[PDB]
Amino acid sequence: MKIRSQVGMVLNLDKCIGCHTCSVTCKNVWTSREGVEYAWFNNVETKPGQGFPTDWENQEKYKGGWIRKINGKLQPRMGNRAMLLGKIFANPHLPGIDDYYEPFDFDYQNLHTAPEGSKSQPIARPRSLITGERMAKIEKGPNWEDDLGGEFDKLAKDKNFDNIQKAMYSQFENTFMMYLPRLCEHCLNPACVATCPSGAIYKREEDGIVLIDQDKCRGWRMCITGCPYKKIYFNWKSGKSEKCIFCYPRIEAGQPTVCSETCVGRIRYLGVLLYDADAIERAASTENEKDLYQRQLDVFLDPNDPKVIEQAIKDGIPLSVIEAAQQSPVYKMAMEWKLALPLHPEYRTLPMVWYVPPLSPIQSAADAGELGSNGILPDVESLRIPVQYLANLLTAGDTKPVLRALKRMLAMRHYKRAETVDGKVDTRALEEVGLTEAQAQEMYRYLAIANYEDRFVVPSSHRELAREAFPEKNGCGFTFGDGCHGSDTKFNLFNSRRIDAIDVTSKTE
Amino acid sequence: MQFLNMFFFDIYPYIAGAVFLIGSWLRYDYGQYTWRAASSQMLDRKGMNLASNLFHIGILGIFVGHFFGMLTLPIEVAQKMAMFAGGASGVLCLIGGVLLLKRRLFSPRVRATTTGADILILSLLVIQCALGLLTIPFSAQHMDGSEMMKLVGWAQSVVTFHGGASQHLDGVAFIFRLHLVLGMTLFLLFPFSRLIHIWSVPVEYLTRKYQLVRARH
Amino acid sequence: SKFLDRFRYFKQKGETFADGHGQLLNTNRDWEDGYRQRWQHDKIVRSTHGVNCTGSCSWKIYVKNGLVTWETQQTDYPRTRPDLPNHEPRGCPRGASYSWYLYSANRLKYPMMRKRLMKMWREAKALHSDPVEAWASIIEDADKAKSFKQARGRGGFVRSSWQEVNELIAASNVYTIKNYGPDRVAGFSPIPAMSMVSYASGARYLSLIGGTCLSFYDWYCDLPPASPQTWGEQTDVPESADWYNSSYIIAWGSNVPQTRTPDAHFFTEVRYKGTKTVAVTPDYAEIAKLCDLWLAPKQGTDAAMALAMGHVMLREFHLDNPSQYFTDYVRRYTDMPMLVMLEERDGYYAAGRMLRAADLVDALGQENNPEWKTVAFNTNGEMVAPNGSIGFRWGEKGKWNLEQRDGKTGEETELQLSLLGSQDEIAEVGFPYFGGDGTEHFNKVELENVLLHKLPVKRLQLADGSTALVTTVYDLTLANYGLERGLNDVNCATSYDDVKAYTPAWAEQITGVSRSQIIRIAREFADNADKTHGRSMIIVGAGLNHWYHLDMNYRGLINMLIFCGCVGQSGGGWAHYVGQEKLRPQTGWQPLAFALDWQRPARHMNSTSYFYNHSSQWRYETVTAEELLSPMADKSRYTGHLIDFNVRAERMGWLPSAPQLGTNPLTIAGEAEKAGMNPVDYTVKSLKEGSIRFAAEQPENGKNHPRNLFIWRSNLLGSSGKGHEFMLKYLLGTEHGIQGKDLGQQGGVKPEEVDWQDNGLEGKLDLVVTLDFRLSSTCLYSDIILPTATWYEKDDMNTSDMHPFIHPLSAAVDPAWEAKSDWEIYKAIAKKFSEVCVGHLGKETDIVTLPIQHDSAAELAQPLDVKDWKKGECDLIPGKTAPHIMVVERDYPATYERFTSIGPLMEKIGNGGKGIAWNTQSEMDLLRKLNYTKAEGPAKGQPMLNTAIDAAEMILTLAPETNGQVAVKAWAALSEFTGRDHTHLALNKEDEKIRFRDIQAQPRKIISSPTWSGLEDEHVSYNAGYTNVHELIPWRTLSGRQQLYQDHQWMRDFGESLLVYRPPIDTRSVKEVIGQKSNGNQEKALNFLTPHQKWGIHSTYSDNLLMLTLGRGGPVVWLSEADAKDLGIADNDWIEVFNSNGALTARAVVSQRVPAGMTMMYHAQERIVNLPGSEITQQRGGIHNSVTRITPKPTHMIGGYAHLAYGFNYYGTVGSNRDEFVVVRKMKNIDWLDGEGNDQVQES
Ligand SMILES: Nc1nc2c(c(=O)[nH]1)N[C@@H](/C(S)=C(/S)[C@H](O)COP(=O)(O)OP(=O)(O)OC[C@H]1O[C@@H](n3cnc4c(=O)[nH]c(N)nc43)[C@H](O)[C@@H]1O)C=N2
Ligand code: SF4
Ligand code: SF4
Ligand code: SF4
Ligand code: F3S
Repeated sequence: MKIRSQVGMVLNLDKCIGCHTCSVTCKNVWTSREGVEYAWFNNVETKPGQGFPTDWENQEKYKGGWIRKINGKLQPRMGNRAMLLGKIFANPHLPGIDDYYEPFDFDYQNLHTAPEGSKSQPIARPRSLITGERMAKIEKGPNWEDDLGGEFDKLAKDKNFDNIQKAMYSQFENTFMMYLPRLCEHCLNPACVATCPSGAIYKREEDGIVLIDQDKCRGWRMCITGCPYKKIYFNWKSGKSEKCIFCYPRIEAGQPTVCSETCVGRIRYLGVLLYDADAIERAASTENEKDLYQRQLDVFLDPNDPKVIEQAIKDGIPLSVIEAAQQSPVYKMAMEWKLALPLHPEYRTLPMVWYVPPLSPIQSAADAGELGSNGILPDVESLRIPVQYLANLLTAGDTKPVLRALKRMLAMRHYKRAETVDGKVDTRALEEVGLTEAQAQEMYRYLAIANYEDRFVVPSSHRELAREAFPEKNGCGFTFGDGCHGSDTKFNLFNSRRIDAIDVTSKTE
Repeated sequence: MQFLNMFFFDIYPYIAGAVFLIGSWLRYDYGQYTWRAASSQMLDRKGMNLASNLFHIGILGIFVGHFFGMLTLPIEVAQKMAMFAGGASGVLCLIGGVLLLKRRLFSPRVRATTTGADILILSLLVIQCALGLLTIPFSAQHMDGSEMMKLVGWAQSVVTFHGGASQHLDGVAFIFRLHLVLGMTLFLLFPFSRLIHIWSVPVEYLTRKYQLVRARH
Repeated sequence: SKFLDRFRYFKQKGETFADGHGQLLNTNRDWEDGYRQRWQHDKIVRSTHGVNCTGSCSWKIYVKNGLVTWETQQTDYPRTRPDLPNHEPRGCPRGASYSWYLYSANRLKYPMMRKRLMKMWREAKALHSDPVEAWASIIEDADKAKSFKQARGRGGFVRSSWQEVNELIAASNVYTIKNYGPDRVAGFSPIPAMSMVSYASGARYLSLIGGTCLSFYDWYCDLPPASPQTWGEQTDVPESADWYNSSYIIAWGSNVPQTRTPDAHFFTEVRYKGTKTVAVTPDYAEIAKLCDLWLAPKQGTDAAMALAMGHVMLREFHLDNPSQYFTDYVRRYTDMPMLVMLEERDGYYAAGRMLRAADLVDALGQENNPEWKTVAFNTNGEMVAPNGSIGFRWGEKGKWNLEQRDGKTGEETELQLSLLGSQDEIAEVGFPYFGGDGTEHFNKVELENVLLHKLPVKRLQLADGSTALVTTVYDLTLANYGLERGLNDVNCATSYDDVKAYTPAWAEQITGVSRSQIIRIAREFADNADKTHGRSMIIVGAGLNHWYHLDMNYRGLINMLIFCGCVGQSGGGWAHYVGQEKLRPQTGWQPLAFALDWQRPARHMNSTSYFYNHSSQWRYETVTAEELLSPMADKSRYTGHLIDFNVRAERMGWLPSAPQLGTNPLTIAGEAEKAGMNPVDYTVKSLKEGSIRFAAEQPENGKNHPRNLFIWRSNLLGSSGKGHEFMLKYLLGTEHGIQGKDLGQQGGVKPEEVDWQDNGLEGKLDLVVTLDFRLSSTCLYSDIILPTATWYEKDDMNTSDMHPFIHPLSAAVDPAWEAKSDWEIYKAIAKKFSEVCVGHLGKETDIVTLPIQHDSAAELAQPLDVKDWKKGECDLIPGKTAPHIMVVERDYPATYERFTSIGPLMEKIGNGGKGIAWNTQSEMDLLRKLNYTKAEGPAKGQPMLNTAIDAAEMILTLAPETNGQVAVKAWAALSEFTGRDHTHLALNKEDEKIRFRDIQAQPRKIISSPTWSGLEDEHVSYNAGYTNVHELIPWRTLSGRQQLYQDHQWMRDFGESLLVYRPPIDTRSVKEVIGQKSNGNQEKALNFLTPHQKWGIHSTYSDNLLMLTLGRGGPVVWLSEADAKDLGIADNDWIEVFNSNGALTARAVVSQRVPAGMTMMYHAQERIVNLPGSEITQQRGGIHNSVTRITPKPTHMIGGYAHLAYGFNYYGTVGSNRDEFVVVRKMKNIDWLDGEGNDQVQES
């Protein structure tokens, strides 16, 4: 038993309006540099579709994630340690730039400088940001399949259509589409960390954010394959890999990530989850992949349990973090209401960015239909998005937890309608899904009203602990180049000293 | 000629070695962000699997041979091993190297994003490997290992700081002198090129626990 | 030392965890500072976006290294009630990418001028020391003029300087005003709500000098004419937070997630409160993803579905089981109980004009405006003129209200709805039916052109001695819907399955929507409204409003809401969202923008008629008024080209004109004095004799076209300009891609009111000046481009219909390079003009025509029919049967001193709008203290308008929405008319005064104002019509109620007195060109829809690399999989779309979600990025508007008639466009026309 904490995230897909604002703000802040212009730490994909990079969910092709061997031990799908090193001269599974898209820009200046007497109206043609050459045509982009852009036969190659008789969905009346925004999952059992030969990737003890050390990374580019969500992007210019950093500079002081605070649909929740790090391997190596979801919930701890609170304190978790964990919207959605589910738990990484599945308009039928258990509102069985598709995406193919999540959302709607339209108490749908009125009212407070203080409950990462905040507050940021940052030993060849440190030792003890 | 002889084989080796070492340390301490393999694979995957593996498997074969051959079974038996096993490795190395160079110069995305140092260092490695293979027919003229004894004597004098190293080379074929000079030049240029990736061969990975977590620091 | 740290290898190992699966390390983490230092920044500044999206979102602009680096949304809006979600963060993907523009490769940094014009300008100045005379020497020379007009859109821009362009512009302006007239100078700028002062800058300069200010709401087709028709209101709608108070919402032709992005959460969140939602779109749009049910009617046929739903609603909730709530509501708030007079036809009757008090013997005791007061029967069979009709608004006071009272006795009365059960007899009235008409692309249902229905009537003895039959609007309505009432009407339905004029079975055939869905939803929607007293809402957009018959689409939805008592109740009603039309502090901004503080009136013009005329699109008209008439109208009384109807509307004072008269209006006063009469009489005499003519009669004579055009905050030639190729040919004088022949080449019938010439005048504009921060398609075709400050580099204010907050644009840093704000650009032009005009223009006297204005006493113009003075049917009476003729004094040398000061009319006359006025002295007193005052000169002592902030403070201090003091004075003025106290609506906020610096600190909620009809309150959300329903203030219509019956002569004769189904029109743009220029690939005709795009707001951001990267990299068109396969088109193939109007090139997006038969090219991808040459025109490919053309509708030209009277952006012809069809085909040769030798050929 070793308790650690992390700010987890829940995305309510039912409220996602597929606008990509989250993607644009992340890009402007973190990846507008040459080398990562093609990298979208947060990207939104329309489903059905193959996504970015193309077919990233196809692990037989990309080799991401973990496998559980016959002896019960975990091994990265890319190979054990020696197998991985043996692939280092040329990663045979590596995604190529064309699997993302060839980044482009346009010759806007031609509009300004076109010469007098041009025979035709001037225009801005595309140019590659990789070669600087004219591109005859743009053939791909990071969001090429947006809103079912492409023939159904091509979009339906989507890995999540596995085991589904998909022909009926090619009919106009049965059309459906949904949005899947995604970023790094900052996993408890990250495959990237395990697949980096230099050990440059690590999970931060205090807040669970997973980072690629830009000093220590040697550019072995094996981690990109290891990550089954394909959320690590090679910076083709620096020769090192980069990934979503969970906006740690903001999280550290208790602010939401940029994509969370800028989410227009108000679908992202941030909250602490306390977990038992000693149980991670046992949970990720459970024999049946349909048990990974529950095995992960079992690694999450109850923050209001005094046994957990005392252990957390013993293990160094700050008081304000335990307190935040006690009012965590993420804990409520994942553990109490069972509305949030992991993204592809079968990869065995114990992901920490979860999702509430979306509702959808009712399916096509012979007539206008009849009142169901929910009156004029939908019954879960009538929703048009096939539940098996959502289960392939979130629960390793088990439709049971997906149906429970959708049914509970619909039950909340039925209960609230009785209250606000009929002025009556009707808990029939709630009873059917095992929810109490108090739970439905709380769900409603967080999902519907969703006040800012309820969507984001991020505590400080407490940068003062086990460190020296005082000299740092006084001298951080004067980037003159003291050449002493980044090492614990004081000796340095340039005979310099750290600008933000105290070199004259007190002699009075 | 005697002046150039002492310069290249008695002086230059220590200049190259000093630069190699202090340059590596200085770049490690002040240039971590520049310390990377600089993969170009994602920009053009075509032919990389074959080329990079031939090149690296070949050059590591040569490395093992050169390492033990010059720093440590009769010498003439050692020489046969070097000509046959080293020669085979050198052929693999040279084919991979040439394919990599063709790619770096003519594959548009790789050429557009290359640094001049990448073209220079690989060109010198291809030339050095070819010079290496070219010494084989000269070694064949002395199967008793006499030329190898000279080269090994020189190398050993150099690494133990015994003056007069160039004397061991008396009468060795010119081809060997060129190979030796380009080889040392590679060490001189090493810290200012991508070759620093060699220092970082990920040996520790084989025994490392999978999950890494860093404490507050 | 990092190298030495490696030796601490072992020591840095902490405990293992998870049984050896993990290792905790105690190693250095200082490298993490690398991303921390990127996030750190210098400061954040609050700003917003002056783009037409309706978002009005406040953002944090981050400055780092002294440069703008990125933005994230502010989240500090005043919170809404605890039971409502709050607004934060708002935002959208387009807005998140704005920072890209500041230093990007498409930024305009310096003033630019077309090389040929610069060369000639400098040569002219060397021969003419006066710049006016230099301009004259160029423009009066046909070869010189043509040399720079033909260079438009053809490269050659060269860097100039502010001093040079300002002199040329000023010189051209003076020359034009002096030789042709002030109204030959015009400016196009839209939507002032997105950046109030920025719009005001050019409008104020133009208004001072007499130039025409072009409208935009009607031009963009965002104005739903059905709103002025039904309510006498331009547009007033519930705020988005009010959607949260609704328990049943239908999103109809409104793509909420995509086009109302920052507000969409109210829609997704209200579903959790139990609200049911329904999406009605022909394609599987983003909006469907959010709803409970997706209905997919054939595009353009929505009114059919709406009629059938209303039929079910009437049948079940009004007839069979009357709803107490609904019945009382329509009795008190609609014109249903109003009496309509029947006209005798051959064997049957036709519904005529509404009965007026003046029609009865004793005029029902009405001595004031008896002919403008409607009549009904009370429940005791007695005739009465109820309070609230338009006649009670003017000439008297205290009775213009919705109290159910007798307008004569002042006693309480109860109006009777139906005459059934008290009729003197049953009469047969014919109703027009157009459901059997239409093109081959839509299903039709054959019945009869005229449907006879049995109506209960009563015979009345009129005042002129004659007798007449009357029925109520209510009875007429039930018949029009086909509701059997026991009279055994063969054209009424026996059931919903009966294919009759307007049943669920009938609509299923027209729309393809299953009748059981039509019935189930109509019933649920009405049942919800009954149980909640009106909390059913319909969110509607351009999906329905951009069709030629947009009024039928809208009245169908509007009737549904009225029948269920939803308008005026929080949580219910008509929620129309298109552009950002709601500039909240309206009366504070109008005087600033149109210089009403100095001179009245300004010269407003309705743009659709203006471009139809000057870009000569009327010369290619294919639609005839004849084919739009009711089958019961006298065809011979409506002959002529559609433009003839416009000319007639203009001379009758119904619509504005521009240019106005065929002679320089600055010269009329001089001629009037030499003839011994005052200017007004001289003008009226000259008009009668034809010595002075309306310029519209001869648009091509060389003196009646606009010559100088300012374009700012607009991409008219790349976005909104319907008929793009006509604008290029006729306005610009450049090459164009028009494919068809004009009326003359086809030997067609020439107009009867407008001169005709075989070779139309081309290159009309002598100077096109565009202000922008990016080189847009419009800039590419201009003569002079002026670099303007971006929204992150200037101060201004912004409001929207979506929420009640006013907040600012602020300068995060001074404008980059040589850019200047719009306010400073026009200030400098006004300054140069003032000096350049000396000796050319002085204190002048201008004769200005002004149409009869809605919300003025004059709206009571032609009460019973239409009389044309030019036909001798009546006298030419300015302000009643013709436009007002006004005298305006202009002090041209003082233009700048006036521009920069708040004028004396606010103090001398006062301020006001929407029919009320008030004293604003105390506000002017405050303004002298806030802005300081002029020390000397023409405006000595007046408050200053030097900076944009001074201008913003003027707006804030004068408006009732932002100054509690003015709000109470405004409500007091209204109270005089209604006889009811309304001041209680603003008394609790009387001390409130919104200041510019306070809104920079936190956006502020505005104050309840009589300018609007909803309330800004802490217990009820803002809902349009709320004050009409709850304060009993009448709607500004003929009857004072929501008007279901349109009795104006033209409405009756064009078949729209009542809502009726009308099929998409045939534009006839394809059959004449399809197959005429084959490239060997198959061609096919498809419906061309242009809904608004996801990767730009109109064309703004279309060139933005972030949006181009998340989109498809440039102009694309969506096609169904079936149509693309039929045409041999694969996803991303280059395709060409064309018709008689022009051609465009783009790449295909092939998708299952687009239904066969339609194509969607999302709204504006413009003409500057990634477009190859056209195989049709051999020119650069065109844009979506290269395939459209303006076609006006006569019913939108109606004026001088209460609710149908003019107002800037309130009424006028609209730029509808969805009925358009185009030919589509895969391209073969892909030639870029740039000399790069990098062209392609698509095979097969
Ligand atoms: N991102 C973004 N947001 C903006 C704008 C923009 O350019 N981009 N512009 C503003 C402005 S100025 C306007 S006028 C509106 O956005 C227009 O959007 P709206 O959703 O009302 O119209 P639209 O014409 O797009 O049509 C909406 C959808 O209706 C469907 N549709 C199209 N035709 C029909 C029809 O005939 N009947 C019915 N029932 N539906 C039809 C279709 O799904 C379309 O997307 C608004 N915000
Ligand atoms: S958490 Fe921060 S770094 Fe990660 S995707 Fe969101 S914005 Fe980007
Ligand atoms: S901003 Fe929010 S609502 Fe919009 S796509 Fe991103 S996650 Fe979905
Ligand atoms: S463009 Fe409009 S909707 Fe988008 S963020 Fe800016 S103001 Fe809001
Ligand atoms: S494998 Fe490791 S060395 Fe860098 S490129 Fe990936 S983090």
